[PDB]
Amino acid sequence: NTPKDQEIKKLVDQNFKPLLEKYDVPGMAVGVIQNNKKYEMYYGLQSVQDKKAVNSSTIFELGSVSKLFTATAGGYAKNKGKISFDDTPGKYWKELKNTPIDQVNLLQLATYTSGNLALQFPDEVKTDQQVLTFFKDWKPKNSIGEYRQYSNPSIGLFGKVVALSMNKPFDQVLEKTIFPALGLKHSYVNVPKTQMQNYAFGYNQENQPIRVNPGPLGAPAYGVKSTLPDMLSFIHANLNPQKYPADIQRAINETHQGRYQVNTMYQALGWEEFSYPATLQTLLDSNSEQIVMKPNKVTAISKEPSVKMYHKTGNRFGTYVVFIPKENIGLVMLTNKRIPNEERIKAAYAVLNAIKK
Repeated sequence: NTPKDQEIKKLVDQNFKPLLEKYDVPGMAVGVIQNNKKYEMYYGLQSVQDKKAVNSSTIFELGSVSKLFTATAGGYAKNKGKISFDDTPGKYWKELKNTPIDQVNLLQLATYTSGNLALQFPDEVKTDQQVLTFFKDWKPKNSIGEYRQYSNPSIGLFGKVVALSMNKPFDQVLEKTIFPALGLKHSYVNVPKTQMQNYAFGYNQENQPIRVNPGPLGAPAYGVKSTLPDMLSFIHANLNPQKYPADIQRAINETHQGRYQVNTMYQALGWEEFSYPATLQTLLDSNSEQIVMKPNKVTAISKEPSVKMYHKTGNRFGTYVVFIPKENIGLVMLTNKRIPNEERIKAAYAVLNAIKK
């Protein structure tokens, strides 16, 4: 292969490969896209029990990186006039009309500022019916819009609303509208029978294979599955939205707009945004316990940074994606085992700082 193929292989071998042994991770796929050329590295096993090696067809669970697709769907719906971000959920989910949650707008749900939604639903909320009841019974706490608390229920409700506004279930929004618009071929909410042989098992902390369908409203928060080639295409779309038809181009661009600031992090739709270059500490701070687990006061912005970069981490979901528009480069890491977020961020930082222009 080319000098570039070899260079990138060396950097990934040096920075990502050692994580497999360190965290006993069965399988990993790492991809780089630079100047619209894709570079794919595969390690280890898609399935331990089957001795099936990870390859370009291997479908991984994206975990929280799923939220980037929910964000894109929301951007799509907004730019087709199907929703306004100033709307409230009861406009679409009619059973929520004239309940307190109908005082929170869609942008606030998408960006985690309702003021009273935690990382997960309560343990007892297990079914679709129960999720609706939960939202009807909800009451505010922190001033709406003022505090960010990273939240699966919050973006789940956003996703449900987006689906309602497009008159189809969320899985169909992604599988029939958004994935095809992005040119993705093996990305799914529900992996079909024909692709099960390619679907990596996830592995818990005891090295046992786990496979569940998402909980109620779970799909918009953590329910997407994809391959490394598809994820590199998704990064390409984020790096070059102008090359795509207007409806999806406008959707992608919508996800890049910072909506508020928490210290050095700007919250966009799905994506976290930073002034570029971001220090390693800035990137690490974005995924600290303080930021991920606790409420933090937001500050309004009048402007985004002049030069930007974006990332998202995907807890058995070892996923990470990052891109830098100015350098026309991005990186994707997929694994089927938990790896601390800080290790993902550090490895990607080393690679992106070292790759030749």
